[PDB]
Amino acid sequence: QVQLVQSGAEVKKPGASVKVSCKTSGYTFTDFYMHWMRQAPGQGLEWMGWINPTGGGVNYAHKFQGRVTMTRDTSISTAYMELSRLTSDDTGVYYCARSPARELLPLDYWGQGTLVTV
Amino acid sequence: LGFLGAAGSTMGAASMTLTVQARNLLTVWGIKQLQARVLAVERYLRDQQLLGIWGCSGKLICCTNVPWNSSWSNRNLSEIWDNMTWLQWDKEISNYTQIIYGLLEESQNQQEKNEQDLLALD
Amino acid sequence: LGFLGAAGSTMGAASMTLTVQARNLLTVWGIKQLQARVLAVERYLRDQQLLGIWGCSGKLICCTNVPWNSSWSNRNLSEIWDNMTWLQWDKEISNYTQIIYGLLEESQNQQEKNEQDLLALD
Amino acid sequence: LGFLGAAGSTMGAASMTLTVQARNLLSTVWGIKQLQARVLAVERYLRDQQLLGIWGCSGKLICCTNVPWNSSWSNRNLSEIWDNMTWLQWDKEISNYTQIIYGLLEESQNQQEKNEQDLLALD
Amino acid sequence: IQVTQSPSSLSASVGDRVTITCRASQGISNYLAWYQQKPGKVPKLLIYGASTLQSGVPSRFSGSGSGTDFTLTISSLQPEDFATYYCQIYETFGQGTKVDIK
Amino acid sequence: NLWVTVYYGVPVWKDAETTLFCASTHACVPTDPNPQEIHLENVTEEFNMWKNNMVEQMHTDIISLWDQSLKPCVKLTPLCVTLQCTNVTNNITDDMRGELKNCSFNMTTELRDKKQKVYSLFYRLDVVQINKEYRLINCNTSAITQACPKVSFEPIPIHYCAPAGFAILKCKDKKFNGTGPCPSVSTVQCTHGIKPVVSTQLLLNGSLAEEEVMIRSENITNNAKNILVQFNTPVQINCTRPNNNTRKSIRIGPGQAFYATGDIIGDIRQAHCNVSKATWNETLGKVVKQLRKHFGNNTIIRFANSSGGDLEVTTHSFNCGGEFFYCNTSGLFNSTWISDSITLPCRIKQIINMWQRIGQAMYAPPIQGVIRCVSNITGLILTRDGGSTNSTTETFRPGGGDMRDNWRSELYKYKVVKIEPLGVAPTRCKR
Amino acid sequence: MVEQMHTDIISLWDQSLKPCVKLTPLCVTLQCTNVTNNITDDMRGELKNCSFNMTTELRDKKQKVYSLFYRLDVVQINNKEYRLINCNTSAIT
Ligand SMILES: *[C@@H]1O[C@H](CO)[C@@H](O[C@@H]2O[C@H](CO)[C@@H](O[C@@H]3O[C@H](CO)[C@@H](O)[C@H](O)[C@@H]3O)[C@H](O)[C@H]2NC(C)=O)[C@H](O)[C@H]1NC(C)=O
Ligand SMILES: *[C@@H]1O[C@H](CO)[C@@H](O[C@@H]2O[C@H](CO)[C@@H](O)[C@H](O)[C@H]2NC(C)=O)[C@H](O)[C@H]1NC(C)=O
Ligand SMILES: *[C@@H]1O[C@H](CO)[C@@H](O[C@@H]2O[C@H](CO)[C@@H](O)[C@H](O)[C@H]2NC(C)=O)[C@H](O)[C@H]1NC(C)=O
Ligand SMILES: *[C@@H]1O[C@H](CO)[C@@H](O[C@@H]2O[C@H](CO)[C@@H](O)[C@H](O)[C@H]2NC(C)=O)[C@H](O)[C@H]1NC(C)=O
Ligand SMILES: *[C@@H]1O[C@H](CO)[C@@H](O[C@@H]2O[C@H](CO)[C@@H](O)[C@H](O)[C@H]2NC(C)=O)[C@H](O)[C@H]1NC(C)=O
Ligand SMILES: *[C@@H]1O[C@H](CO)[C@@H](O)[C@H](O)[C@H]1NC(C)=O
Ligand SMILES: *[C@@H]1O[C@H](CO)[C@@H](O)[C@H](O)[C@H]1NC(C)=O
Ligand SMILES: *[C@@H]1O[C@H](CO)[C@@H](O)[C@H](O)[C@H]1NC(C)=O
Ligand SMILES: *[C@@H]1O[C@H](CO)[C@@H](O)[C@H](O)[C@H]1NC(C)=O
Ligand SMILES: *[C@@H]1O[C@H](CO)[C@@H](O)[C@H](O)[C@H]1NC(C)=O
Ligand SMILES: *[C@@H]1O[C@H](CO)[C@@H](O)[C@H](O)[C@H]1NC(C)=O
Ligand SMILES: *[C@@H]1O[C@H](CO)[C@@H](O)[C@H](O)[C@H]1NC(C)=O
Ligand SMILES: *[C@@H]1O[C@H](CO)[C@@H](O)[C@H](O)[C@H]1NC(C)=O
Ligand SMILES: *[C@@H]1O[C@H](CO)[C@@H](O)[C@H](O)[C@H]1NC(C)=O
Ligand SMILES: *[C@@H]1O[C@H](CO)[C@@H](O)[C@H](O)[C@H]1NC(C)=O
Ligand SMILES: *[C@@H]1O[C@H](CO)[C@@H](O)[C@H](O)[C@H]1NC(C)=O
Ligand SMILES: *[C@@H]1O[C@H](CO)[C@@H](O)[C@H](O)[C@H]1NC(C)=O
Ligand SMILES: *[C@@H]1O[C@H](CO)[C@@H](O)[C@H](O)[C@H]1NC(C)=O
Ligand SMILES: *[C@@H]1O[C@H](CO)[C@@H](O)[C@H](O)[C@H]1NC(C)=O
Ligand SMILES: *[C@@H]1O[C@H](CO)[C@@H](O)[C@H](O)[C@H]1NC(C)=O
Ligand SMILES: *[C@@H]1O[C@H](CO)[C@@H](O)[C@H](O)[C@H]1NC(C)=O
Ligand SMILES: *[C@@H]1O[C@H](CO)[C@@H](O)[C@H](O)[C@H]1NC(C)=O
Ligand SMILES: *[C@@H]1O[C@H](CO)[C@@H](O)[C@H](O)[C@H]1NC(C)=O
Ligand SMILES: *[C@@H]1O[C@H](CO)[C@@H](O)[C@H](O)[C@H]1NC(C)=O
Ligand SMILES: *[C@@H]1O[C@H](CO)[C@@H](O)[C@H](O)[C@H]1NC(C)=O
Ligand SMILES: *[C@@H]1O[C@H](CO)[C@@H](O)[C@H](O)[C@H]1NC(C)=O
Repeated sequence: QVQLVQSGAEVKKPGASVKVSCKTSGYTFTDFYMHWMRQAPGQGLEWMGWINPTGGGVNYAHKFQGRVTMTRDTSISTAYMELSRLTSDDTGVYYCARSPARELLPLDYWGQGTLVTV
Repeated sequence: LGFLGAAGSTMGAASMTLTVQARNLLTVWGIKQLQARVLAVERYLRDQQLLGIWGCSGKLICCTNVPWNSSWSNRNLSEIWDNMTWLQWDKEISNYTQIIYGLLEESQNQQEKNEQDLLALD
Repeated sequence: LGFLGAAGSTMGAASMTLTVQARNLLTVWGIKQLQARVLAVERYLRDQQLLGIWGCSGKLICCTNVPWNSSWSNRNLSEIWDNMTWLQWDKEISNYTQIIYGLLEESQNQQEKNEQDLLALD
Repeated sequence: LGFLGAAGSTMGAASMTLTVQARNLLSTVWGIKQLQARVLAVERYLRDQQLLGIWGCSGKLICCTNVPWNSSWSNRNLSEIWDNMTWLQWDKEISNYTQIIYGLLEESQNQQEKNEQDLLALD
Repeated sequence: IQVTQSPSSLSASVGDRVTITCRASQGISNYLAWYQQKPGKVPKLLIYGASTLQSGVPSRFSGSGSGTDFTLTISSLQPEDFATYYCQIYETFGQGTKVDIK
Repeated sequence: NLWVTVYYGVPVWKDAETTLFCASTHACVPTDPNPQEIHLENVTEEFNMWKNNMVEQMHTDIISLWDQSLKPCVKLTPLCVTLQCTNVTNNITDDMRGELKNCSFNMTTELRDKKQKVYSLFYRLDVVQINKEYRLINCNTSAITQACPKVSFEPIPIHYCAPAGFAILKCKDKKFNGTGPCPSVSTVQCTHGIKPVVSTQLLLNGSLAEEEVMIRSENITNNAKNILVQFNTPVQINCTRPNNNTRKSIRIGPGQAFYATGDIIGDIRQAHCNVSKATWNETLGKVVKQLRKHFGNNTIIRFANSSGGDLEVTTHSFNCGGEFFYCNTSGLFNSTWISDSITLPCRIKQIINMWQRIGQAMYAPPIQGVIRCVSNITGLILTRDGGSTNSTTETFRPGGGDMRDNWRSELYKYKVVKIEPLGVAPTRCKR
Repeated sequence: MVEQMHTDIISLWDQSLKPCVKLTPLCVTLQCTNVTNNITDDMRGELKNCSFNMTTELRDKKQKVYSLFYRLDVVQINNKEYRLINCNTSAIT
């Protein structure tokens, strides 16, 4: 079946770099783009960015530009993200979601969920 | 009724439903598929041309001047058209089919020549 | 003018340009070229058979013996045949086409048997 | 005789036996070879059939028309054409004008079908 | 693309008609999706493509609208149904809304 | 009264999908010098350049063509051996600081009982350090094949045609924004020239907008559709490989001759590209003025280099004289606009996973002597950053990768339709 | 007819050759000797008795095997070392 496993809970201190992973199984990896999402505790769910698993194309949002960087691994069918130069507001939950083709609304299915404490 | 539906029915009954049976007439996997499709097309073209050289082009049904011969069938008309199925008829006359086609073609050719001569009669 | 020369023109101005359009209906690549060509030949043969079972074989124009039920359309002759394009017409009557075809076939069948009876009268 | 029996006969004798020709117009890389050969044959036959039917001449082999015979194409009286000539020489002779013949035939058939529909328009 | 959820807070009881809307800036046609996030659990998708709904979704959940304003509505409400709901447009996720029993 | 009548050969069409065929491989049917373009009159036809299937068909055709071009060529499976490498230090500049790496290795000969000891100068991007021992990049992911030296594969015009019962409809309107009712329509027997160019971030060569720059997008404002920018006028670009390079043959078995780099003649320098700065400035000015329509007349605009990903998409990737150029376009898309010659460093590769596929890696043989490539730049592939930014400068970055979009840059004016020549109508004619 | 017949015969040749074993392994150094066992003076040095290593069913085991070749088919290297004439040119099936 379609399964989107996500990395485990991670704890850390400000100023370092944190990495998260989202592993997929059950579907053609390169067909569907992957959005990463973040929600602060008891807040809305701000959109971290999107990645294309066909050539590695990625688009971030300025709110989080120059700090984030995500890549893909087609062999194991996974998507990796990293964040550097963290600020205390960045503490919260991160998610991996799946959208068909070069489309961004339908965030069908979701990851287990990671928590980061800055 | 639908495809081949009147096959077991009476001659007269099946003689009213010709269209339903006429329209339904018409990497190696693609090769065999195209071979079969072209074969079917060529068979429909066989029949279409053979009717065309008989003056019966575009009519599912067509009368011709060639007279019947009691040798081919010593059959009363009521028997043929109200009692006896199409399959039995094709079986019975399977021997004599070629001579019928030859005479019919000759009659059509003679008819075309006569028509051409008559049209020029002025 | 040429192929699809009067497709957007008025109805009648297209009505006498039928010949061009009627005439212009006829490995990694060889199989696909064959597929396209045989699909075209099948389409042409289906159109020809559909015309033939209506008695209009060999004539681009033809005439039939079915009354025009106004439910399909109520526009009078001048509106259709001077102020309308063929694409709009096909769009307007899209649902009813099947019904029309059925009736057309049936009419031919009835007519045909009638003709045979006349040729049977001595 | 059989296939192309009257190849060199006079025009009338050959025209008398046009049916045998008409019948004979129709019948793993060798697979695609035979497939394209047969589809080309079928396409040529159907193109000729449609080229006949557009003149209203479908369903016949000896079809009459109403194009006036412009003498410019050839002035040979009927005796030579129909009693002292073969089809090959004749086809060689009108090869340069056969296209104009086709065009005139198109126009004449179009006018005739339109006039026929007009006649049927009467109540 | 400005997104204004409405109402920010809402209290509704079992088996009642409940509607929630989000105002956009300009027209986005069918381009809209709504999701749910029960507390603790991962968010799940309810509606996408404007009215279009996801597979395996009970028909009680239904959304539609036009222009700048759309509405997701539910008539029947089993106790698991209420949760935090999120309207979404482009990269302009809704703030969300709170649904509670009674 | 009125009676039905059947009209055959009637000018009616509907949208449909079917196979097309080329015109100009060893199988293309030659075109003709009569580009018959019957100007349909009083017509208006809906177009959706983002879903005309034939572009995908063309893409698929190209893929298959590439495969059939490569299959009758030497397979360098024995080449996957340990490489004893040395960084080259002969007439090497401070720009290319150890990209070429001359590597000895043992290689199989005609008699596999015997072997030999040969050399090479594989570029850095193709070699990875296994632990001084290196391996070619692809030797663990996918097999490796070589392009046959005969074919000088490059853009050759490949016209398109519809198969005898289908029509190809153009859109002569010069303001066609890609979707909607096109007002002026005309059919053609076959398409005009379409060079099958392979380029990302920069559509090299092709057809230019007739009057003004055009911005195409299935939705301009959803930050997820690769924006196409077709130029009104071309931009001259000169890419060069100035290192005098040679070629040698090595016998890899019974007749399999592998073409390997022997040594670089003379000096070594960086293979770079040049574009006229002033013309590029004017064209990007034109592009931003056009973008102001969709994003308002009071919006700041920003241009920033590519955001990351694979090598083929992070850089301008294209073909030049047989070699594969990967130019770093960060030196152009760096600007901001309020309401001389640019020089581009470029890398080279010899192992290419073209068509972003997995399992079929192609080895591009070297080409003797320096290489030059003069071309017209005709359009860009951009993407909007996003971030919402309240009301703020909207950032645009080069994109690409998906080569299909490049095909859409030339297959947007066109569409394929099927003729339904058996119509009916009422008339006063009775049988 | 002649040209297309030639092409058809060529393609028949290739198609019949295709489903058969590839014979790359004989591209090996050949230890060959003359033959003078009940020979004639006429057949002097036309046939040659060659031996060589060869593969087996299992890739580890190699077998020293011998066969007889014709001088027109074999070429000397630069003793009594020999190779198949075509081995330097193209594959063999
Ligand atoms: C865009 O079009 C231009 C203009 O045709 C292309 O330039 C062409 O580049 C190729 C190599 O890619 C050149 O081929 C070589 O040219 C000479 C011929 O004497 C010689 O070095 C070789 O035998 C080989 O044929 C070609 O000459 C050159 N054309 C011109 C007019 O300079 C360019 O490649 C195209 N862009 C792309 C991305 O393909
Ligand atoms: C690309 O532009 C660079 C920078 O202007 C050119 O570098 C000059 O090239 C000329 C010969 O064309 C040399 O004589 C100069 O010494 C170079 N000057 C520098 C590096 O400052 C380069 O030649 C151009 N390349 C082309 C047109 O292929
Ligand atoms: C690329 O090289 C060509 C020559 O190979 C240059 O073409 C010249 O361009 C100028 C304008 O910049 C014209 O006035 C000349 O007539 C052209 N000369 C020739 C010999 O063709 C072109 O300028 C170069 N591009 C850049 C950006 O330097
Ligand atoms: C692409 O080229 C640009 C322009 O030269 C490079 O940007 C410079 O990169 C160097 C080396 O990392 C830095 O020291 C400079 O600060 C950069 N300049 C700017 C304005 O950002 C860029 O690194 C090149 N990219 C790649 C992948 O080679
Ligand atoms: C795109 O531009 C960025 C700056 O916005 C470049 O960042 C440089 O990256 C290199 C490594 O590639 C670092 O060594 C430099 O320090 C960075 N420079 C600066 C000024 O931050 C980046 O190289 C460019 N990326 C591309 C072309 O892929
Ligand atoms: C089968 O034959 C019987 C008489 O034996 C007749 O009543 C019946 O209608 C026939 N059925 C068909 C389908 O012709
Ligand atoms: C009837 O058939 C017989 C047998 O073939 C034949 O002798 C006779 O001439 C035929 N009569 C007619 C009129 O065809
Ligand atoms: C036809 O011929 C048969 C032969 O036995 C006869 O019995 C029958 O009455 C005839 N039927 C008719 C004329 O319907
Ligand atoms: C048909 O031909 C066969 C073979 O000559 C003959 O024995 C048989 O009697 C014929 N059948 C009929 C029904 O005339
Ligand atoms: C197009 O419409 C105009 C009126 O707007 C008319 O005069 C003209 O004849 C039409 N053209 C065609 C080709 O039908
Ligand atoms: C078919 O019927 C539907 C429903 O009334 C209508 O929308 C459509 O236009 C009709 N099309 C025709 C008559 O061609
Ligand atoms: C050939 O010409 C001569 C002229 O008398 C004649 O014997 C013969 O029948 C002609 N026939 C054919 C078939 O050419
Ligand atoms: C007959 O054809 C000639 C050219 O061969 C032409 O000059 C002449 O006008 C034509 N006459 C007609 C059609 O009456
Ligand atoms: C036909 O014309 C030729 C001259 O071209 C003449 O010799 C011959 O007698 C004519 N025949 C007839 C029947 O008029
Ligand atoms: C070659 O020298 C460069 C520059 O110092 C160094 O980075 C690289 O590791 C060296 N490579 C080898 C194979 O010694
Ligand atoms: C690389 O090493 C080989 C070792 O023989 C040498 O011949 C060759 O010249 C070297 N290449 C360069 C560019 O120095
Ligand atoms: C060639 O093979 C030998 C063993 O036969 C090995 O020691 C040597 O390192 C190989 N050559 C290279 C350049 O690695
Ligand atoms: C092949 O080696 C490369 C070296 O970067 C590595 O990224 C990749 O995961 C390896 N693949 C496998 C299947 O081991
Ligand atoms: C394209 O232009 C037409 C005509 O103005 C317009 O209706 C349509 O909305 C435009 N499409 C886009 C995607 O902007
Ligand atoms: C570049 O533009 C010029 C403008 O005159 C044109 O003639 C030429 O064909 C174009 N070259 C290419 C390679 O597209
Ligand atoms: C996006 O494009 C599609 C397809 O034309 C259209 O349905 C939709 O309204 C467009 N939305 C825009 C331009 O906001
Ligand atoms: C040239 O580029 C500069 C970059 O700052 C820009 O301000 C200017 O507008 C451009 N040239 C023109 C004529 O606009
Ligand atoms: C990037 O643009 C800035 C102006 O924003 C300029 O000063 C700088 O030199 C540019 N950097 C390059 C071309 O590397
Ligand atoms: C490279 O050097 C060789 C030295 O003989 C010369 O033949 C060749 O022309 C040179 N190439 C160039 C582009 O100058
Ligand atoms: C067989 O291989 C051996 C080494 O195992 C080698 O010495 C010998 O030359 C080969 N056989 C022959 C006949 O030469
Ligand atoms: C291999 O060497 C032989 C020696 O006779 C020669 O005939 C042959 O042509 C060579 N191979 C090639 C490809 O030239």
